[PDB]
Amino acid sequence: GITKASLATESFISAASFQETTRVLTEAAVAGKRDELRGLKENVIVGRLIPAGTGYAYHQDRMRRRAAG
Amino acid sequence: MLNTCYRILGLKPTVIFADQIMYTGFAYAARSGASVGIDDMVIPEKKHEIISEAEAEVAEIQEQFQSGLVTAGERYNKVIDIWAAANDRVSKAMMDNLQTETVINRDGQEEKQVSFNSIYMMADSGARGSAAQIRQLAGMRGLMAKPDGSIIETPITANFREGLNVLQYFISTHGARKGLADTALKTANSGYLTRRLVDVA
Amino acid sequence: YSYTEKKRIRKDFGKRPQVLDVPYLLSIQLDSFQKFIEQDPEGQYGLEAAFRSVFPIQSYSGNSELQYVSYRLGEPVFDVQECQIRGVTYSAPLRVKLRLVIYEREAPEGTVKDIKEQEVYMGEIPLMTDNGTFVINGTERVIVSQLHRSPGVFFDSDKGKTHSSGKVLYNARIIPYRGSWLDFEFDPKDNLFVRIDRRRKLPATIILRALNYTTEQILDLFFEKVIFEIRDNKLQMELVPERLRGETASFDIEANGKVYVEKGRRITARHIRQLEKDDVKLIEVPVEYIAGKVVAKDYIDESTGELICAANMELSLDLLAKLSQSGHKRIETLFTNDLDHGPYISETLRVDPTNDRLSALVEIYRMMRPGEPPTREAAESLFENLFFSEDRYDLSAVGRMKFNRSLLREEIEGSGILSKDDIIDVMKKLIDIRNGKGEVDDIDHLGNRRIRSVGEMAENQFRVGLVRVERAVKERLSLGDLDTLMPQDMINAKPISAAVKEFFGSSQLSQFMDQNNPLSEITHKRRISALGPGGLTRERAGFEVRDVHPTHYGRVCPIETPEGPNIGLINSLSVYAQTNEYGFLETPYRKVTDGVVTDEIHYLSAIEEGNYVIAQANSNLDEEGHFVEDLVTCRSKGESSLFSRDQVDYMDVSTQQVVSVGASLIPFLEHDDANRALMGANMQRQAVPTLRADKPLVGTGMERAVAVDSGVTAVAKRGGVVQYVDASRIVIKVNEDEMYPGEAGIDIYNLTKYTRSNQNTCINQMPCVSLGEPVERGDVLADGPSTDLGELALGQNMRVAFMPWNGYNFEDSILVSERVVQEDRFTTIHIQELACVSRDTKLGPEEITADIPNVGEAALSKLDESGIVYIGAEVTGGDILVGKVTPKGETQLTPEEKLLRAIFGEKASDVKDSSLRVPNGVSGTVIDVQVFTRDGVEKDKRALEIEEMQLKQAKKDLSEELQILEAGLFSRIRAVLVAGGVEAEKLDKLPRDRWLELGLTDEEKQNQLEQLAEQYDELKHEFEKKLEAKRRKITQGDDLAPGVLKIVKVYLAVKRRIQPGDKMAGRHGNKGVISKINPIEDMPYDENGTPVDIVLNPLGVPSRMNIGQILETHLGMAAKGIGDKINAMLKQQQEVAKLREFIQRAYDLGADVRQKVDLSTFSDEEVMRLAENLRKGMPIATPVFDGAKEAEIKELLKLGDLPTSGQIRLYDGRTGEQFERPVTVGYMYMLKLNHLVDDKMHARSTGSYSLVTQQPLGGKAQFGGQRFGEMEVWALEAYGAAYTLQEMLTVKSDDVNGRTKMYKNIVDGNHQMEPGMPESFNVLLKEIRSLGINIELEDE
Amino acid sequence: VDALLDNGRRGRAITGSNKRPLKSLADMIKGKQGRFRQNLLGKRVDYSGRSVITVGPYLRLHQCGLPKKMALELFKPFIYGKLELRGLATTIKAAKKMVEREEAVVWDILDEVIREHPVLLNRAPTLHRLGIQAFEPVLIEGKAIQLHPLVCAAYNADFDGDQMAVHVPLTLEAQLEARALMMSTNNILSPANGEPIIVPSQDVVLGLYYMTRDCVNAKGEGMVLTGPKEAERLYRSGLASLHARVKVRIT
Amino acid sequence: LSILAIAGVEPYQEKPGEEYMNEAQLAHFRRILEAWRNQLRDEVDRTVTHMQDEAANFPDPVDRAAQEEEFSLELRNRDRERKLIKKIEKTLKKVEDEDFGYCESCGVEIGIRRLEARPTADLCIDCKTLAEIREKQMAG
Ligand SMILES: Nc1nc2c(ncn2[C@@H]2O[C@H](COP(=O)(O)OP(=O)(O)O)[C@@H](OP(=O)(O)OP(=O)(O)O)[C@H]2O)c(=O)[nH]1
Ligand SMILES: [Mg+2]
Ligand SMILES: [Zn+2]
Repeated sequence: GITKASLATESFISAASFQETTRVLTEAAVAGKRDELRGLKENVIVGRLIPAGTGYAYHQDRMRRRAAG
Repeated sequence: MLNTCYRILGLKPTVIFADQIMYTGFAYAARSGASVGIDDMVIPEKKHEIISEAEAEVAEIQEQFQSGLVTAGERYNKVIDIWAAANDRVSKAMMDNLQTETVINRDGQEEKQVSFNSIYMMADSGARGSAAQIRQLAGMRGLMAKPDGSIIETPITANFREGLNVLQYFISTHGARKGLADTALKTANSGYLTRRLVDVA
Repeated sequence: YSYTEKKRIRKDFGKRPQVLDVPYLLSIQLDSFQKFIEQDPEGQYGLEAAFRSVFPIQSYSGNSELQYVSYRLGEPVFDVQECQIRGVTYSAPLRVKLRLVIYEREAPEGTVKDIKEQEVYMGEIPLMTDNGTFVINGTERVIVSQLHRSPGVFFDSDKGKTHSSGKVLYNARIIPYRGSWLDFEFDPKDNLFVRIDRRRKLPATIILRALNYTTEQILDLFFEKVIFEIRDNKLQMELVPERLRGETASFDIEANGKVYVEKGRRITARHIRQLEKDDVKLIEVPVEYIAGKVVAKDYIDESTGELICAANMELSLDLLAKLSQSGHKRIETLFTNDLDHGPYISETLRVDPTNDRLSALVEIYRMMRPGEPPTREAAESLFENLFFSEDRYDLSAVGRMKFNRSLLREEIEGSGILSKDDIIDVMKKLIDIRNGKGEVDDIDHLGNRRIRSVGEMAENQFRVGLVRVERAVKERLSLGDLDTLMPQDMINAKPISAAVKEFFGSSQLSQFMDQNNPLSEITHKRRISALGPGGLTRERAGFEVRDVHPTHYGRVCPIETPEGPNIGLINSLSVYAQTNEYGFLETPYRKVTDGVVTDEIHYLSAIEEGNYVIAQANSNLDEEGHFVEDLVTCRSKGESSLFSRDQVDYMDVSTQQVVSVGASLIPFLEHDDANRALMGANMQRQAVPTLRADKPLVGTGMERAVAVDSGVTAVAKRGGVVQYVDASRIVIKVNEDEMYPGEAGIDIYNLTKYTRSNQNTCINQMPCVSLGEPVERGDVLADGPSTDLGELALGQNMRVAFMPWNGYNFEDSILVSERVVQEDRFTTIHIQELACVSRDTKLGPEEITADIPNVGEAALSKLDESGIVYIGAEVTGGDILVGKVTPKGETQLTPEEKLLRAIFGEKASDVKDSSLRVPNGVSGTVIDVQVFTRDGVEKDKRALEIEEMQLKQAKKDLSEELQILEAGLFSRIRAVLVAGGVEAEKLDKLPRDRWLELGLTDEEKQNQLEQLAEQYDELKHEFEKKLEAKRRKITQGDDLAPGVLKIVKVYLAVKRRIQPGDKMAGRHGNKGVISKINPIEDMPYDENGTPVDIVLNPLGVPSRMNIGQILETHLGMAAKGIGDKINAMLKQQQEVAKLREFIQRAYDLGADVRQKVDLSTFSDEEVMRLAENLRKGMPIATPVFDGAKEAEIKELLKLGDLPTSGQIRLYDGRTGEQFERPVTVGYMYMLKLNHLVDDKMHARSTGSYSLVTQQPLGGKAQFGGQRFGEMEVWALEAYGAAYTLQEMLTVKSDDVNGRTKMYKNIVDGNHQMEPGMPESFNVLLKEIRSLGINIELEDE
Repeated sequence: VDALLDNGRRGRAITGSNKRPLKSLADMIKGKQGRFRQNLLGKRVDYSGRSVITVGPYLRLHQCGLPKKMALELFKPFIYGKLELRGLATTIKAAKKMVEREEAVVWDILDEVIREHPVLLNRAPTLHRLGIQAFEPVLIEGKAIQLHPLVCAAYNADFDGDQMAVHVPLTLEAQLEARALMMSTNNILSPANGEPIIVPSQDVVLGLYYMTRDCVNAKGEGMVLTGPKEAERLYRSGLASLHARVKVRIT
Repeated sequence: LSILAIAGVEPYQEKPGEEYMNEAQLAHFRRILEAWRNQLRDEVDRTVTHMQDEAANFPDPVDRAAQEEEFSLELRNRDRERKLIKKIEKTLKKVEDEDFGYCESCGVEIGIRRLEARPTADLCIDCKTLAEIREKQMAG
């Protein structure tokens, strides 16, 4: 269901926006989770170029610089 | 019309076209002097007749209730139907009178065409108001329902060009307030639904 | 006909006679408060009542008792006017007599000594104005009457949604006026439960055990006994011939030597008629029928003395044998029938973990306060205090009434707390409804909703004030020494005065008076709210209570309710409504005895009204007052139908009584869609008062009632003649009849002049009479704001014509001719109060000196030597009103500033510039300056000039009183001397002061001269003291806050015209925002050349079914027609005859009305004055449901010489050519609401930033930027707007570093952004990192 | 410690002398709903403002009527720049004093920085991407916003006193972003269903309807005219009725 | 009654020796029931076309509540008509099954003239009235 599907998100930063914040962080802090941004919500939080539209150019061009040399 | 302009000439010409439509439509609308006065809201000549007929129809179902031909719960929904019908008769009565009855002549004898009555031009074009709302200005305005939801078995027989009386207005009250109450929440319901949807997309 | 009616008479259509004229509209507020504060020599609610509850207070059984004597209310410290300017609350000191008695140890009920301490002071308690408002800090506030659930017991449902089984449930609730709630509720298993408040559920029978009822008495109380006899061997049974109804035969059932029914045949009307008529008392039975029955009382074995069976234990065929061999002849059993008398209480006992009294009393204590150990003294006292203590519990009288009422008792009053019987009787009645006998109540019915208002609600705040002082008094009475402490040492002031200041200061029911409008005030003071203390919450209920209930008819308005998040949670009081003796809502009706309709009126509460059959408002009765028709439309028990001529018991008083004051002011309302009607009376109160008080051409008749009862106007106390008329004051020389015997004199009304409202509008009174005019008692003496000639004029009507005008009325936008703004007529005057504070900071004191660093003389011109701006100076944005400087030493400037100071030689000051300057964009004239200075700081130059001027002014005012009052008093002395000694010329040669000596021969005329002497010498001295206090109040040190030295309050009078953006609307819910202001050259004009003021869009009318606005426009048009007729004849100077002939014709019109008119009015001097007031137009009245009808309207267009169409032809002012088709023109009364553009319009480039979050924030009234919430961000995400978004929540707001790097780039002419990271997230990183969470930024 | 981290998962330690419970670390992140900072609203924003909206049928669809007073305060850093670029100000501190004085010279400068510099208009409940649209600003004497009537449909704006907010695209990117994505003329089709959302609303259709309509007999009946050009000539001068049956040459 | 009008049917008339429920009588109620059913089907079908036009045009915030009010009345009624059609269909099953004309509680026969007013009647006046009484007591 739409409401349940959204509840599962890879980025832990996104979840603490609209889910219950206390639970999200705890579950994530023990796991040692690494958030790579990639999604929209989190990039707005941290205030950089949205990884779509005009920003897609930048994020794409920078994502490839990663896992490389 | 605007649509076809897009799919044939492209973005730019459609845009500037749409400007011309607005500028001109406003200008000639002003020249037209369309307005609205009391005499614009033409009541059907048959209205008072139609009521007394369906009003006597209730007098049939009444005779049967007191004489036990029909049962009590039954009788409520019987009368409510013969009223609900008469309203559809009154509605398409004024709509036949209002629509075409400007009867005018060209050199020869007689002819009739779509009316040029002010309040009509508005609805047929689609500028504002609909036969639903018009039905409340000239014809009677429907049946209302008490807070229950159970639509009341003696409709609003008056319209807005006439007065309403004490009771008729008081009955009209419920639907208005629930109307406001609902759309206050029907605003919230949209808002919550769209919110859930972007979270998953 | 009266005196200010003779001036201008509204032509009234409408046939139904007014039988009862509108009572005082402020009845509710004024009445309720008067009961609370008043000596009542008995218990009825008041300060006396509250006292008598807590008092007498007695120390901890130490036989040291403090009892309550009586109380007094000190005089107001400042009166209303005084208190307002300065900013104190309008309060009176409360002095209460207290008696401290001491009993010897152990003196047999008698005293060692008692000190009868005179009236200790316990704070000042606020007072209500003449017009039903309070003053809290020089600011008028209103206390909204409240709507809450009536005290008592109410049985409710909760059908359906419960458990998804259907079943329904039934619950009873005992809601007392003060003390804990007692809830009784069922469950699916049909187990009875109780919970106090909303706490933990508990098995219901536990409370019976707490009242010292054991199991046997519980069975005995709620159930019957079925007596089983063992006669011979094996079982007989006592049979009640009724018990067998609703059941089938259990065996071969026979008696009286004849088998009536055999096994398997249900016992019906045949069998019960047989049993009842044949009188079957005893029958023999098998030993197996008691296999299921439950034994009633306790039965033990007579020999071994052991327990055979405990009460409420089910027997078996074997259990009987154990108590049969023990010699038991009786076994009492329960009668159990799951249709009639259900085995409910039996099952409950099996779920009860308790058994005795202390067992339950513990289980109650541990439920209320779990976690801590129970004690013997704790559980008994706690429970005895819950529902049985006079102090901690009370149902009141209303609670006791509905209690006895709902339970079918006879007594209407009794205990104020619950008794052992009361609780049991309730449990009994609750069971009955579940059995099918009886129906449940509903919360919504206005007989179970009660109205409280200020007088009552204040009582509770004093009571809580005392209960928290009572602990303190009891505490002191513990240790107190002999005759050293007295009943003042213990009672503190702060505890009493705080508990009352809390309410009137900040409360959901104490709010800033909605005061832009005499209607706004009167509609506020008559207002209800179901919110706040003791009522529902917006998030709780729940549409049932919000919706309009049938019982609202004639009590609550159906249409005047707010349009927001709480619709129907407010409502407004209906016109004729009044509050029941018991505090319910009643409405007036007419007693129909047999077939005649009487005029004796009865007030019927919501419960009372349902029973009777009430006729309708619009009903035709003639001659003696018989109903004309044999059948009349009426409403009786919640529904409406046709009724017989002689069945109606009552009839509606008026056609109006269903609406509110707001709703009744809409003309042709009947013709307006209900939805738009709400907005009409909703926006009408938001009408800002106009420059020139107009008057509605199209009226309803109510405007006079609203103007007078609202305070804004000045209403004559006593009838008389005008001696002196000034723009300042008005003196009325009183008639002989109304004038009191002594002190004689004249009534002198001091007028309210130009002053700030709650919503920054201006409230100004003006004289409406001329020199030497006759006025009678209860006449209109002076108009308020937005009132004319005694009528309520919330706006100004103008010539309006419906037609598209090149789109400048596209939606509901409005297109206005320049002639309107030129006529300055919708121009509107606003008054803001701006203040400057001299504080004390750690660095030093602030000075109000006119020496301001780095400003030119251009600034210091409007400021006097002392530092205050002059009165009368027309000032604009940026100009300094009050020069002020704050201590800021050692600035620590930088090189280039230092070099700059050295190049141009400025002595870099050790003081900051803090002066109060005029807010950007707003501009007006200074009309008054007040200065409040700390007690003991020297009044500066201007302050002393001011406080000297207030002194010189105050002396002139008081003496003017005496001069006018003397001559008024001396003039009466002259007349009583003439009755038996009249020396007209001889008397007034000698000095008038030398009159008091003259006596009179043996007669009452000698005692009359004596009366004026007494009251003369009192005028001499009362003058003296009124002058003294006035003088002391000016010079006395004005007390301020801590840290603040002195304050300058400047009052500005800004005159705002009207411009695109202002919201305006007619009374029919037609909103619109003025869009362009057109030249008169461009306006649509008619063949007479007269332009039109407003051009409205015809599209707004069909959709929004407000058809009255059209009717208003037409009737208004005809009303202006009569104006143009009289105006022509008045300019022709035709003479009284032709004029009066025409006026007489106007006021009749068609036949059947209620109006009546001349020629009685004195055929000259009076007839001519009227004509003038009509040439502007003839005021007409369309009552709410009694309105005018088209024929009468069309008929008045004929007299006005205007087409019946209501439409004329117009010509476009630009092209000059004709407009095809006729357009409607007419006059529509229109309001300008205070969503005026130059209040809404805000803008900010770079401004102040919030400390916690570096985020644009309104600090200097350069307001915060717009909030760019979640939804506005999704907007940018749907476009590709990646950069537009970054900049939006980076440099434009949160990025402390980016914003300046950007701003510098902007002026450098480089459009870039150097974003970096928002501080909002930087703090989250810190906020998270300060929890146990290690949050880092990885990688690169 | 527990009351410090997340108060409420105990007995609710209260703040000193104050009945209200004290806000903990967890409560400083948590809220309704989630992170307050990211929840609506949503962060206030520089270079912005609002007021009541009105009409202005004289606009082309790609522009809008922006109060003189507002545009002055909004573009304040831009004016300070352009003022000293052309040399009208010695230094920024002088430029500040110039626009404060409202010297008449500045109005002509403001129109420079205004020309090709879009602004964003946004109305109350932002429902679809058309809830924000970009227009070219035209200076207005008055304190109201002028809103092109055809976009009113998309906004579900009437004129019963509704107010709108403005936002200035600062960066060069934001101008070109607002011009190629958010500009009025680039979004005339609803993204929900390919049909035009910039359909003529009400007043404007009542106009065209009455115009292209016919009655049985009126001025001009049956005559013939060379073309549309001279058909207007016939009407504007009162020779022909707007609605009369007529053959004309058209191309 | 416009119900009897919708079909080209006239009130029946039991003749002297006419047997109770015969072929001609069930043919009589079938025409009325189908015509009544056909009329109801047109009401649910028409209504929707107006309903689809209003929902497409967006009302002004002010007239949303006034427009909605007329929509709610229509909606509630329609569900009753759906119930009515389901009751008619249920009554139409009684004709085909040859069990029309009698009381459902007791075997008593329901009047002929009584059935012409409301052909969907299921009980006689005695059982029907008693049922309504139980209702007010078992409900409230
Ligand atoms: N307005 C209307 N209703 C009809 C009509 N025909 C059938 N109904 C619905 O059927 C129900 C009543 O018919 P029955 O099921 O036979 O039960 P009843 O007659 O013994 O009350 C009601 O349901 P209900 O609406 O859910 O409850 P209620 O109306 O009894 O309160 C009623 O509204 C009709 O022609 N008009
Ligand atoms: Mg709006
Ligand atoms: Zn039967």
